[PDB]
Amino acid sequence: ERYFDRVDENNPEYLRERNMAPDLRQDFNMMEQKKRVSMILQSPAFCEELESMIQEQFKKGK
Amino acid sequence: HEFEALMRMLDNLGYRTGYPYRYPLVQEKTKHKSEVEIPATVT
Amino acid sequence: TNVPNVYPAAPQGGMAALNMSLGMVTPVNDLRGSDSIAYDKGEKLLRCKL
Amino acid sequence: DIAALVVDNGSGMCKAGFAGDDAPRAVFPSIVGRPRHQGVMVGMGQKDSYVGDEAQSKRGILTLKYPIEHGIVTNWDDMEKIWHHTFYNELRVAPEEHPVLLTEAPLNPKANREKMTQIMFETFNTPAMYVAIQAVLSLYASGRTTGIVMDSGDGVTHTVPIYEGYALPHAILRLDLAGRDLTDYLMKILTERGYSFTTTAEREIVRDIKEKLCYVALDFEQEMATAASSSSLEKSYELPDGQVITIGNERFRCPEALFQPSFLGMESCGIHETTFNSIMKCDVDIRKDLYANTVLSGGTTMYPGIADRMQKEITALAPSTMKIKIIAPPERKYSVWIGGSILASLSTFQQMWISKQEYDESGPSIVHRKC
Ligand SMILES: Nc1ncnc2c1ncn2[C@@H]1O[C@H](COP(=O)(O)OP(=O)(O)O)[C@@H](O)[C@H]1O
Repeated sequence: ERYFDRVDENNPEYLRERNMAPDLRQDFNMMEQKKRVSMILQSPAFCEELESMIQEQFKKGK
Repeated sequence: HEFEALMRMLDNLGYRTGYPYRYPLVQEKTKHKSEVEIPATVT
Repeated sequence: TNVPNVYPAAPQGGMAALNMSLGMVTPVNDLRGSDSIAYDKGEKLLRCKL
Repeated sequence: DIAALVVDNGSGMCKAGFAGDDAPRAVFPSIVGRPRHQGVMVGMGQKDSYVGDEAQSKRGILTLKYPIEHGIVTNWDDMEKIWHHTFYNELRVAPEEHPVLLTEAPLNPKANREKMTQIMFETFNTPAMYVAIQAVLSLYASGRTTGIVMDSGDGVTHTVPIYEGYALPHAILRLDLAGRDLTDYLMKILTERGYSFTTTAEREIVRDIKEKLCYVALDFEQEMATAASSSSLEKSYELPDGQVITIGNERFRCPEALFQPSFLGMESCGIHETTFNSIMKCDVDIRKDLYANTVLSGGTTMYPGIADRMQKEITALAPSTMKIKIIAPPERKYSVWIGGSILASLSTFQQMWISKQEYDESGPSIVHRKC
């Protein structure tokens, strides 16, 4: 009995599994396979450049 | 090796010299090996 | 149609004027632009200083 | 651990997620549906209006309308409904506890930003909210700070060049040629095959057809010759009622309106010509980098073969000595949100947030002071 093992209405964040489009099913898996947001933050050389660029663009204007 | 650099100095400003360089020189933009950069789709 | 300008030279100071003309033609810091990401700030600073 | 929220809005798609996450938590169309048929069944579930993913399920009994067209909102109440559904039903988080990050088109009227800020502070009691440019965030998601970016959504197409983190306001080019107009053109050219679609649900069906069975031709005349002289370029779509249609010749005809707007009769030029003109408006010294870094963004640029045709058309107008390359990330649909997820995560960005208390003495114009 898999059907007794779990219930669709017990967990809403398991209920999200049923109502997915197939291309939406790939987009999440591929995008957390890539981990781009983790890559940008973990890599320093681009990171402090972005840091200081935002800070000193605030410094003179906007 | 000392003459080539002097003569390239002379060519840079506009002295239209006809001296043939034995060693050709190219300036190119530097290459990246950060993991952020994505390769281009085509050549 | 016009070559980059050359500053007139002293009889004993020709190559100083040569260097200053070349430096006004070619900037010593050309990494600014798309190559800023290629090198980190600490190494780019040393390259500029040297 | 209070984390910021990133909410990306575009005409036809709303995404939302916590800052610092790889994936947005909620993705759903920006649709509002109201019942059209006489509802007679006492005691079962009826509602005044359906919104979001639930509204798309019941397309048969609903009239579906979009609150945003061409990047400009038409009815603000529907926008409030979508924002409330995003904050409460999708993420189940209080809007007044976490800061929220918002995006918009670069060129837009004055009143949009002010009304958006007023609604976001007054209705939801947001302690801090910031407005950012979509295309700039897409370039940050690509991870290069320089280059010219092309973001083409379902509302409007725009190319902006960004040099050293600054987007030049004079060189920004905007063209009102989007995917919804392509859907309308595809419906008009499917009329002549014998299949007729008129209602809004049929427009969504046509949009799904366009997403599944469209591609960009490398040579337009040669592909017309091949499609006329052979039946190889024919695919069959299977309708939700069981009927089967043959898309046939039209597959490369609908996206080609992106390059030649003379099919739609628009006065403006093509998208590649728009990108080329935007590059021409910039300074000469940076043009090399503008030809060296070009990324594609938006769901409209997911047509197969868009990169090769774009590169060829840019190379045709470019000087012979220039080098042309086109960057197309596979996740170009959700790049903008990813950029937002970068921008809220920085340690220098906490001072960039708009203060709730400062808005009290400033007012709705405060964003024009700070952004
Ligand atoms: N897989 C796909 N292939 C081709 N076109 C697509 C695909 N997915 C979406 N589109 C087109 O892109 C549009 C959605 O663009 P979107 O990225 O949502 O714009 P925005 O987010 O700026 O509103 C849709 O109208 C659709 O026509």
